[PDB]
Amino acid sequence: MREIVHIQAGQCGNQIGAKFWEVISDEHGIDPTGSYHGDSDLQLERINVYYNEAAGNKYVPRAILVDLEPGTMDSVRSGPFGQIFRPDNFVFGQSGAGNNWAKGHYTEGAELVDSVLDVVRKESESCDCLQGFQLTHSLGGGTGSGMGTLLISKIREEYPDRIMNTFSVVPSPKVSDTVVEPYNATLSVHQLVENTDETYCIDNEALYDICFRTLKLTTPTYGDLNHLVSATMSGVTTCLRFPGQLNADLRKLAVNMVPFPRLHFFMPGFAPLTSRGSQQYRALTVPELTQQMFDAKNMMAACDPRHGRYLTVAAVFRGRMSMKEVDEQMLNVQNKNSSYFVEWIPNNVKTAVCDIPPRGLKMSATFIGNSTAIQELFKRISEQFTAMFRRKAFLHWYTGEGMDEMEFTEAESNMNDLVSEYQQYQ
Amino acid sequence: MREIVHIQAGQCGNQIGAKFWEVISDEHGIDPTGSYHGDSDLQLERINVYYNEAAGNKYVPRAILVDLEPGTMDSVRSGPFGQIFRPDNFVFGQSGAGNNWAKGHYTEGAELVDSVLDVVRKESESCDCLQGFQLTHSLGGGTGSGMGTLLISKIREEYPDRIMNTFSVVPSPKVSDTVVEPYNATLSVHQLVENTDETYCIDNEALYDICFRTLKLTTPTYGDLNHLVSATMSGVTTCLRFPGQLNADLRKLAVNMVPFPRLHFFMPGFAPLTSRGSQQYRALTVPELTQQMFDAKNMMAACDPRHGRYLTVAAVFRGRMSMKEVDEQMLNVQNKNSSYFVEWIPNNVKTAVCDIPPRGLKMSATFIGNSTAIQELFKRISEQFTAMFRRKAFLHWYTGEGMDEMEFTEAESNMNDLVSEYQQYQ
Amino acid sequence: MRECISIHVGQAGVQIGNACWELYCLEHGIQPDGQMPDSFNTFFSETGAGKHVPRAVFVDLEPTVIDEVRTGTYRQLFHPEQLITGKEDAANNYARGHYTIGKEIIDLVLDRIRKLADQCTGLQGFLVFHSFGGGTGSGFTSLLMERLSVDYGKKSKLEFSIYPAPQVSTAVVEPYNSILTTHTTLEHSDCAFMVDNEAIYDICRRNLDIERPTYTNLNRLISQIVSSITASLRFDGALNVDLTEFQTNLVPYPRIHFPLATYAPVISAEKAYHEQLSVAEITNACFEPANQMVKCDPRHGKYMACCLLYRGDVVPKDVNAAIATIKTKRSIQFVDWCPTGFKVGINYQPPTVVPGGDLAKVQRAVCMLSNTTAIAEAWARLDHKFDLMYAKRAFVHWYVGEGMEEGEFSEAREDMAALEKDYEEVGV
Amino acid sequence: MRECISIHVGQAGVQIGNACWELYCLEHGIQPDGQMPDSFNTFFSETGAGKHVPRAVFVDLEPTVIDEVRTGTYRQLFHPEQLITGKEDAANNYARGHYTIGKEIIDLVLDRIRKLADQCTGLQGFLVFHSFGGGTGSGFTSLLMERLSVDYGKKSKLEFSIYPAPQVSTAVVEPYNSILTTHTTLEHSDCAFMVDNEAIYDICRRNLDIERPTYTNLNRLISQIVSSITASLRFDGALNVDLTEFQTNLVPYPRIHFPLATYAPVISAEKAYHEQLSVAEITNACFEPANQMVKCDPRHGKYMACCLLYRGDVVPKDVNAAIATIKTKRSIQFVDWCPTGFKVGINYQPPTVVPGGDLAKVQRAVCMLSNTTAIAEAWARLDHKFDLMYAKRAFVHWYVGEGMEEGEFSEAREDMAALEKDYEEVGV
Ligand SMILES: Nc1nc2c(ncn2[C@@H]2O[C@H](COP(=O)(O)OP(=O)(O)OP(=O)(O)O)[C@@H](O)[C@H]2O)c(=O)[nH]1
Ligand SMILES: Nc1nc2c(ncn2[C@@H]2O[C@H](COP(=O)(O)OP(=O)(O)OP(=O)(O)O)[C@@H](O)[C@H]2O)c(=O)[nH]1
Ligand SMILES: Nc1nc2c(ncn2[C@@H]2O[C@H](COP(=O)(O)OP(=O)(O)O)[C@@H](O)[C@H]2O)c(=O)[nH]1
Ligand SMILES: Nc1nc2c(ncn2[C@@H]2O[C@H](COP(=O)(O)OP(=O)(O)O)[C@@H](O)[C@H]2O)c(=O)[nH]1
Ligand SMILES: [Mg+2]
Ligand SMILES: [Mg+2]
Repeated sequence: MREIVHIQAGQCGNQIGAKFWEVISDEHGIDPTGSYHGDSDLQLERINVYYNEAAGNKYVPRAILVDLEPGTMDSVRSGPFGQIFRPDNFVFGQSGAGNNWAKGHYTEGAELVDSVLDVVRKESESCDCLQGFQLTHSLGGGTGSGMGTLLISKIREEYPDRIMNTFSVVPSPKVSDTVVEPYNATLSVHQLVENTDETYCIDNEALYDICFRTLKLTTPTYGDLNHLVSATMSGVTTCLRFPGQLNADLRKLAVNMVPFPRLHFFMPGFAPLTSRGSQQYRALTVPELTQQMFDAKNMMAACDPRHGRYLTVAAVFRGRMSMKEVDEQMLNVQNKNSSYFVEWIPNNVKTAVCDIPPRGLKMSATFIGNSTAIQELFKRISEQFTAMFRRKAFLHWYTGEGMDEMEFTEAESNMNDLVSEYQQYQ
Repeated sequence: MREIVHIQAGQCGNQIGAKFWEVISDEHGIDPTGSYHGDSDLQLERINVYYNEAAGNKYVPRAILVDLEPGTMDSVRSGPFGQIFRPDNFVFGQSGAGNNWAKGHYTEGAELVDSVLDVVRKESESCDCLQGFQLTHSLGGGTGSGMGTLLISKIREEYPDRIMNTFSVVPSPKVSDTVVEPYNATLSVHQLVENTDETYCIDNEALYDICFRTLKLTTPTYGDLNHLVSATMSGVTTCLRFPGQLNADLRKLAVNMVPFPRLHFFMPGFAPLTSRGSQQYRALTVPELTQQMFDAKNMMAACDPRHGRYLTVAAVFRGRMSMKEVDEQMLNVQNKNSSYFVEWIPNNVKTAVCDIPPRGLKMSATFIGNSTAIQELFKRISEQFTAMFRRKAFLHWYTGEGMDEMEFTEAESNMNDLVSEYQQYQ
Repeated sequence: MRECISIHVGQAGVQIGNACWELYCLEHGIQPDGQMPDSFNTFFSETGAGKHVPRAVFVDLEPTVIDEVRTGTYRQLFHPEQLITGKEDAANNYARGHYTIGKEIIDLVLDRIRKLADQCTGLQGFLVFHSFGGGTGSGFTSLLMERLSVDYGKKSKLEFSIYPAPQVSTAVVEPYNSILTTHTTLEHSDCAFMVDNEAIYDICRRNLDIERPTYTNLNRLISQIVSSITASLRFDGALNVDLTEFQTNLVPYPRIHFPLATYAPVISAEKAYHEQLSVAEITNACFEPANQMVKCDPRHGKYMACCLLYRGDVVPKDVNAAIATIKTKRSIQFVDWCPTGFKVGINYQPPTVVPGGDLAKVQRAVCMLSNTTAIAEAWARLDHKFDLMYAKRAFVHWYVGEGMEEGEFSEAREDMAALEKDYEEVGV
Repeated sequence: MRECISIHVGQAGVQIGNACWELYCLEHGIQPDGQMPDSFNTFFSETGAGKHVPRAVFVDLEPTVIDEVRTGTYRQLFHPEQLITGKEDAANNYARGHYTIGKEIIDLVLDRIRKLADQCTGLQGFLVFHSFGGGTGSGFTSLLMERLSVDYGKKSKLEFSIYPAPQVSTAVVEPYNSILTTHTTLEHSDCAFMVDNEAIYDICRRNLDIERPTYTNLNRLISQIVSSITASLRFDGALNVDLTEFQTNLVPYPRIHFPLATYAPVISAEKAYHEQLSVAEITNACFEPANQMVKCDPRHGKYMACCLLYRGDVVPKDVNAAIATIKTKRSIQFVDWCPTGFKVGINYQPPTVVPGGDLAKVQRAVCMLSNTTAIAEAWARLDHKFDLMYAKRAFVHWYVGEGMEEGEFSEAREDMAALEKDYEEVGV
């Protein structure tokens, strides 16, 4: 009854989308050919939320893959589970954005956005009642940032009453991948603060921290980080696909977590996460899950939650569990750390419980936190942008594409206003 | 693609021409009948630069022989390799110059130069793209000096865009083979400074010194001197005939060696040169070659290079070698003797390497030096000319042929200007 | 003869309805497919031959919870038309439940209520199950009660609601929804029975010796309370009270119509052996604050009226003696202007226990319904939370975007303050 | 899908291209006859059946060097019309290369590039290999760059050039040609990768333990560098970087586009056994002055932008750790206005080794493209030599006789001074 469409932009977006679709197919018992092979009918009752029935009992994911270079598209086509995607959904260009926001937003993005919007319009018209849109992309790149921004703007113009979710990776604090990262990040945030409903900020350094300290992984690989992100993504929308005691869809989480429209930047977390040698040394119960949530070590954003205050918190639990334990433990964790919770919002925590746990686990849970410590990341990105723009470095690359310095100034001012607001409500 | 046409004038010119053609034929594997008998195809790839294909796989040299008496031409025709020359190329008179510049330039030269010019014009039109001309002659003789200068003037009128080289033997300081040597030498250099691109000065006593001290030759003969000169001549143009790592043709050497149009008088040298006994007591390496180059004993001009400064230096290496050694040793020899190198020209040395070494030798190299010390030779010739002209000695021999004393004064002034410039740049 | 209609709204109302109808089917011997191998006529309709269908309506703006009913064990029990489902939930938003999403489906539900009413000859009233904190269970419930009051009028309507707990709450915007729903439904509900999840959690942990009570246990206990209330209609007793008697005996003033329910005895099989469960001891247990089903302290309040529903092997004389003993106790107090504050009801059929349940089989039981001024404390804490949240205008834009107005917020605040003032004035 | 076209000009360019195409044929398993027993299409075209022809153009104004190609082992690999030869060499004369002899052959070369580009669908840009000191490699290369910029425009052009060395140089008139060609191709270049001869001599002598390096070893090393640069296009990896990304990440200002190249690890088989070649230490080795490919001092300069290209068994976490360790080091420094100074690209294909080569087979390799202000020192020594030579008007008549004017010398001097001023101003 409720439908979710998927969009993947850029190399990072495509890779996370591939991992997420593999995880979802594993959950629903669908083999890489599109034929259902599960046992429990619960895997099939709400399968339409992510899959389309295309005759012959074959299910095709409701996804659109977008990129300005064929490389990642070819890699995802040739890789595992690359067959199930519809060949018409692969919309790819030839030039490539070259890690430039202006190229992906103004030059090549303008050319490709018409075809991408046509495909997304056909997909949305094919469904009965879409819940909303979700997009995976990066804010440091040229294809991801600019193209996903233009796409979000176009859909928000077309479908104003639907939910827009994004799972975007923000630039890392310590070591950067691209030289021009701050420009793209600042412009992308400038557009996101207006054109989206909720954003989940992911940091690669946080994922490395998790994989090293918590998962005891000797040699982490990008596949593992995408695995963690996909686990979070599956955890968020679990109540739309399986029955439970207390159900919460995307709109419920939105109405519970964002008090003011510009304050919709969340940090996600997942539990449990244990190494190979450490499974035997813990009894998997609700106390351990809720302890693993409220911990800076387990956060997927490179921001310390104890440097600020939580505005709202959402905890989505999966598995057969007792509601009394959940409620009393949320109350207890609120009581013990009252210094980290905003005083003028009683009951900062919103709860939801789903009966079906992920395959292989008896219990699992997903944490979404709207804290004011994201001001640190925004502040440092703004500071780097100011340092670069002071000397007009790399400015001709963006200016030659038709961009103006006024756009840079507007983006800087908007980020400063947002950090001012986040400091104000602290 | 690039063709060189050879000219021989006078007794000395004809003798060195015969020796040089013998050496070249041996290098290219051509028997004294004109038929190819070598093994390596490299001998035949660029054989057109000196030989014409005259049907029936027979090659004839592209050379013109000139003299005012049949004696030397009869001798060269009767001697070894005399058959390969084309009979029509033998242009000779009957009178003879009698060691008089006027006869060779005005009286008999005027009559015979038209036929010589027709022959060279035919030869040049036969080739597709000529590099230039080279002349072998003497400045102390009557036929050689006058005819060589007149021919040089005529060709420079006819072909102004082509390189003009001369291998001229100058009157020598200690002993003199002719009483009237300075007069002919004076007029010869007067014409040479204006009508040539580069001239290589050869001195008989320098060759005698090399043969005695270096080659340990008890009884040197004109054949050995001409052999050394031919070795130098073949070394100069080796890059036009064989492949190499760094290639330098005549035009490259000119543009690298002559900084001002009047300063194109070089002093060539060759290495290695060892006797029969002394061949066992050294290892043939680049250090020994470059040591043999920069030595007054090994130079073919009767002028000490240490009495002046080197303007430019060209070192053409033959054989399979390492370029690192060549560059490092040129730098080293530049550094050690900074007092003998001009300060306002960095990198006085130009290098070039050819893969094919001369037959019999593993490695060899040729040195061309443009040094101020040639001022000593010019000053000596000028002083002798002034000493004889003060008393008007032997002046009627030259006056009766139609010459005027004004020409003598102009030539004396030209030497004075030349030596003044050479001293100035010191 | 006399019939009763049940309406279940929202997730909580629907799940409570499943528990209640399972208990009814167990009591009357009706199989899950609707057959049985005649006082049940007040709760089940007879269709065709040997098929009994409940007189119930199930409403929710999202399909999953009622899809569970349509797929579960009791799929054959319910008429497929009287299970109404929407496509989008209200998402914890009163405005969506009231205006934006509520109005699309209310007409079909009203049609279904009317159709259930045609088959009724002696309809006594309506029972509504819902939660104060939810989006649909607040907004759509309020809209439904307004339309019902407009349409039917004098027929009584009784409420069974999930009042938000003092310190244990699930949602964040609960104070907004609670204040708005009381403001809207104050004048349209004849009587409301509130229970609290925290109190039932405590009761299950202490008296039933359960470590991890779930929602199913709470629903089972609530169904026991409801069955105790309606046993007078569904059977024949020595001294019975119907739906109208509750309203005419529990509300002293129209605006103060908020009694709370209390059930006894709630013991497991382990402790049922070591107690001779007489009438006096269970009557005493009904008055103890730790046993009450709303987290609140009756010690700081005053009783205006009490209703007792005796079930099973009970005789009137022991009841009268227990009432006298309660009256002499100085620890509890009745307000001065109510010399008589007790309503007694006695029934013969003992309480049936579901197989696999947590309660043990008992000979006698009591369901207490009393009006106490201590509810003003919970009202005050709710209003304090509302004031704290509304001082910053947090989450207002969500409600405004769906068609609401801040003037409605102010009106609800003023009305709840007036209700608190009325409670205080009654107290003295 | 996407294609890259190579141009090789002059003796140095032709020989470097020979080494490069040998390495490409080895990497893609193409025999010297063009047959193989599909990502190679970016460098090789497919004609008929079982034949691959490189997308390259070889130009020289003298025939001997290209005659060696036409007679050598790879005579069957190249298309006979894409090996263009003149008759007369430029003779280290910029005027001859640019006007007198260049204009007779330029149109044929342009026609060949047009024919080659007609067969490409996703052409990325042009790679040109040439030498600064030669007459052809300066004059004709500048003419080609100008005409290419006029005709194609936005397509990127990259140069691999042989910088004149500080103390070891072959020709005499080299400063004239270098200054003139830099002045001419400043405005028509997108980025130029710079190498020097004695630098590679030192690397071969020290790290490779070779006593007498020749031109072949230098060309092999340059080939390895170019293959490392284009591996992102010719294969697939964890994180790829195309031609445009280099230009957009390494060039902060249009006139500052002279990064220097650096390769690691360059070690023989003797020392390969005694070193565990991981990511960290090769990353450090790429930053030391003794290993860079231009004889220059970076310790007295400031880095502006850094690009690292990893190949083989490399994981991103080790790359991140190595970059962090480099950043925390004080002995090297980054300019203030560039807080983020690194660009990372990772490829899966390990480097291939030629048979009989000097480098050993290694699991991982790094290509470093660094933009630093230290190039100003080499600039300054070049201007010192040019001014010292031009004070006496030496060799000027050679250039004037071919149609050049002394005003061009003055303009080149002024432009080079302006470039030095720009570098100095950016440095502070
Ligand atoms: N006693 C009891 N209370 C419940 C149960 N299920 C939900 N609740 C209460 O309902 C409150 C939230 O409202 P819901 O019923 O879940 O939501 P809703 O009424 O369907 O309204 P929506 O937000 O539109 O879904 C929670 O705070 C719970 O206290 C239940 O099974 N038993
Ligand atoms: N690294 C390297 N440098 C070379 C090579 N060949 C020539 N060079 C450089 O080129 C410079 C001289 O220019 P050349 O390439 O020889 O001549 P050109 O570029 O063809 O121009 P012309 O003088 O007209 O022939 C020398 O100083 C060398 O440093 C080579 O194979 N490898
Ligand atoms: N988590 C994660 N991050 C990635 C992945 N691939 C790239 N990234 C990040 O994305 C950034 C590069 O942006 P990119 O998507 O390549 O630019 P684009 O091609 O223009 O969209 C880098 O900072 C990487 O850290 C991936 O597979 N997983
Ligand atoms: N090196 C060398 N010099 C010669 C040879 N024959 C003559 N000479 C020199 O030439 C001079 C004689 O001039 P000559 O050629 O006979 O006069 P011409 O007949 O007018 O050309 C003498 O000074 C000799 O030193 C020779 O075979 N080799
Ligand atoms: Mg609900
Ligand atoms: Mg050359």
